[PDB]
Amino acid sequence: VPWTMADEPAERLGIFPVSPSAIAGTGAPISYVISLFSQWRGELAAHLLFTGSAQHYGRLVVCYTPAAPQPPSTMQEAMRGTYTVWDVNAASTLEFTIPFISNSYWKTVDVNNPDALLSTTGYVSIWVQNPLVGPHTAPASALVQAFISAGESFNVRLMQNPALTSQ
Amino acid sequence: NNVTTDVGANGWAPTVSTGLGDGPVSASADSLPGRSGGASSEKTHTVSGSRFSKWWEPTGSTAPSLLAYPTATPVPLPNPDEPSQPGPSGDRTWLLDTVTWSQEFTRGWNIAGSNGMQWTGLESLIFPVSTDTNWTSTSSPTAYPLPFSFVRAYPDSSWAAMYNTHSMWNCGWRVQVTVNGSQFHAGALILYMVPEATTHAIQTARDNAGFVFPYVILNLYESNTATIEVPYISPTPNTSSGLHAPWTFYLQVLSPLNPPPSLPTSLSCSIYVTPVDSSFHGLRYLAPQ
Amino acid sequence: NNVTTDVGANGWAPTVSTGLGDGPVSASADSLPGRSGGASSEKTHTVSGSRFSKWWEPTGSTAPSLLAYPTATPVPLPNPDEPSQPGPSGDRTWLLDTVTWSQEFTRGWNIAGSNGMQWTGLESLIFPVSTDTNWTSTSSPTAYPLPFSFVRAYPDSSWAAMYNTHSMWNCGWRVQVTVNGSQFHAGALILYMVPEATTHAIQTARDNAGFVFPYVILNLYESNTATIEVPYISPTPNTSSGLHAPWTFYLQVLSPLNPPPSLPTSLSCSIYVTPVDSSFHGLRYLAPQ
Repeated sequence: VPWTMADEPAERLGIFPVSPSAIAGTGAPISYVISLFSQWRGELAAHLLFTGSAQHYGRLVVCYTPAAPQPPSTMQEAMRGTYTVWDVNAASTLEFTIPFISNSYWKTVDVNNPDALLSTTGYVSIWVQNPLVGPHTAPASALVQAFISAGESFNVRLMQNPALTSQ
Repeated sequence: NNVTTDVGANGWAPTVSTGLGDGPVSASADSLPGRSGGASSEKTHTVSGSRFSKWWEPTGSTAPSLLAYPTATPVPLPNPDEPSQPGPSGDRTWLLDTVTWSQEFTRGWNIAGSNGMQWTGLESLIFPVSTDTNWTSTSSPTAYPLPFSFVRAYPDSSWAAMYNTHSMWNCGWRVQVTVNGSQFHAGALILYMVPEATTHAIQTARDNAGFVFPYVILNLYESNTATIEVPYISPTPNTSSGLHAPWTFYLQVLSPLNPPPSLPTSLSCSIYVTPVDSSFHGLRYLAPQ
Repeated sequence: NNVTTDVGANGWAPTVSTGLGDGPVSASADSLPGRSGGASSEKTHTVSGSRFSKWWEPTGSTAPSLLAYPTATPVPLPNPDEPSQPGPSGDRTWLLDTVTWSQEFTRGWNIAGSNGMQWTGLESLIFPVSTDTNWTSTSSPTAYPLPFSFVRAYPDSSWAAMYNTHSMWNCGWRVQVTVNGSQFHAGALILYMVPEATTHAIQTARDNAGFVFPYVILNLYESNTATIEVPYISPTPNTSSGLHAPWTFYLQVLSPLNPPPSLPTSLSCSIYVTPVDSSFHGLRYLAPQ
């Protein structure tokens, strides 16, 4: 996810649903383990690594909203869920926990029906809280590398044909 | 005996599941830690009591007025968040609707008013359920789907406030109806609570076997009111908001109203609704029904 | 000595109030039974421990981040009803407003955005406060009256839900503001919490003696954020909904923004609001602000 000094407040930088349409096709190692099986549960650990300069300052709010018919459209609407305002100039990486605020005990890994009640837990999105600032002759942009891996309570069961026939 | 089949019995360790012989496989109870919910009335939710190494690390009605089923035992919840409770502002007896009961209505005639919905199971429900075409029909309404009818009747209540703000809910329901007739009036109404109302279920509730469902009769011979309460039900420990109606109320006629001559040919009825022990999980933005 | 006057001292039984001599009369503390409220943070409201016969019967900021005043002791309430609490859905940190801070602003310039209100004490407030003419003015807004600005910003929150349904409320307030500037930026903002904001009180908050009020300074030399919290205040133990603003937030400029050359001439600010320990009494119909 890129982030420039021209980006104003309440600007969306990224958003993805927590459903087998996204979490199973990120390219991360966890996405391969999820696609092997039919059901999953537990927390997901997100790590946003700030690969900018040591002179840059600003804030990016990371929001997790549970399941709903429509995703959040604005920043303040997304901030009504579980969020964390992350100041980039502290430690390099942000440790954002995606809680398993789920309807049932297990979520199905079906790519054909990702928006089902028993499939998706919600959306996770990145918005610009405070604009990126820094001294003159500093880089006008800063990349943020978003990692995803399994939490300490993450589980999977019921094996399925891998590869998938998707689309 | 022990019938000639094999229900389980089960096995383990290599008894009923070895490389020499097999019986039918059975699933075991999942022992989970978490917050105690699911079963209404007995909520009292509290904390409970990775386990693998990594490669990189070193008779009946209208007798009394009791719950149609007894309250069940709580279960550990999958979600870790603490619930939001409306309390006395939410869990209270609300005036759901006021409807008329005329003598023209025959056996098995479902009665519902302005806040009610026409639901015989055959109506094509346009999503979301808050669409006006669902509630306004060419014929008279018949059912009171919970919580859909309750939230529509009072959209500004604290219960509906959390209902439109949380993805899942959990509560019981109590319905009461008051019908005042003089000692010269005769007739009987049945207060049905139908679980997962569908085409076949609603039509069998009109018929003779409908008394398998939770019921109380409002007989004008002795009663002026009848109360019925049901605990929470669902395939999941918490019901999805705006997308699932576990209970539906049906006020149908057993014995047609038989009023005395020279008096009005109809009596007024007042339907009440009471959510019992409400909890809401998963707070996020406002998404109404 | 004991000055030459007489503060009390008091009297009783026939000492300082007899038919031979008098001193100034004094009022005693009223010892009342009831539910313990008034003082936020320390709510813990519980039961407490006719008495006449009838004729017919036989250094300072921006150092740390602590409460501007210490929390006071609870008092017995006059009303007997049990309060309704929004809990974590209500008591939480909300994004109140996002506003710009340009270098053109001078000493004592009150900054407020779309959710803010123009309130210098001279504006003619048309009742009720929810009237659009109060919030939309020819000039820029200046204040954030609590809870008026908070309820307007989020009219669908559980806090505002009970606020429009109960006649009286009781909670503290915590305001935080984040302003990110590079190490090359300079300037200072003051986060004021003004009690009972009126014409003279708001203008003295702009001046040199304003630091008598609760304050924290957001100096760009060291800080990117500054937090300030205040407990509940009022002439009554519970504040009337829609008709009284105990606290008002003011983000004014001490030292004008002094940005480095060839950079933007303004920085963005994000104002947060947090109701602390909320209770609502006297449930009735919906009456918004």
